[PDB]
Amino acid sequence: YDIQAWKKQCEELLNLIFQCEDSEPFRQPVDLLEYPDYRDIIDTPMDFATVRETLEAGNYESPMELCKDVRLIFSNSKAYTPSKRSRIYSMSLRLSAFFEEHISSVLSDYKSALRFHKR
Ligand SMILES: Cc1ccc(C(=O)N2CCN(C(=O)NCC(F)(F)F)CC2)o1
Repeated sequence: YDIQAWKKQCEELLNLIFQCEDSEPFRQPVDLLEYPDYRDIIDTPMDFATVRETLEAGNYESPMELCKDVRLIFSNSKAYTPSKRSRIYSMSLRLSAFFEEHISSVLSDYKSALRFHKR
C-alpha cells in the first residue's frame, strides 16, 4: 500500500531496459540525416532517456503516465517501420513484451495502494 513505490520500481525496470541490447535503437532521438522522413511519419518522438529523465525530474505523477510514454516508443516504431520484419521493429516487439511483463505488477500495486489510500 506504498503509493510512492512505483517510482523506484520504474527506475529499476528502466535500468533493466538500458542493459538490454534490444533497447539500443530506443535510448535516444532519431538523427534526421539517417532517417530523413522520420518526423513526417512521427508527430511525437519518445525514447527511454526522455522517459528516465521525466521520471527523475519528478514529472510523472503515476506509473500510468510513464507507461503511456513507453508505449509511445513502441507505437512510434510500429508506425515508422517499413516492414513487420524490420530489425529495429522486431527489437521493439521483444522489448515491449519484456516491458509489459514487468510493468503489470507496478501498475497493479500502485492502483491497489491508491484504492487503499482512498478507502
Ligand atoms: C528501420 C526502423 C523500423 C522502426 C524504426 C524505429 O522505430 N526507429 C527509427 C530508428 N531509431 C533511431 O535511429 N534511434 C536513435 C539511435 F541513436 F538509437 F539510433 C529508433 C526509432 O526504424
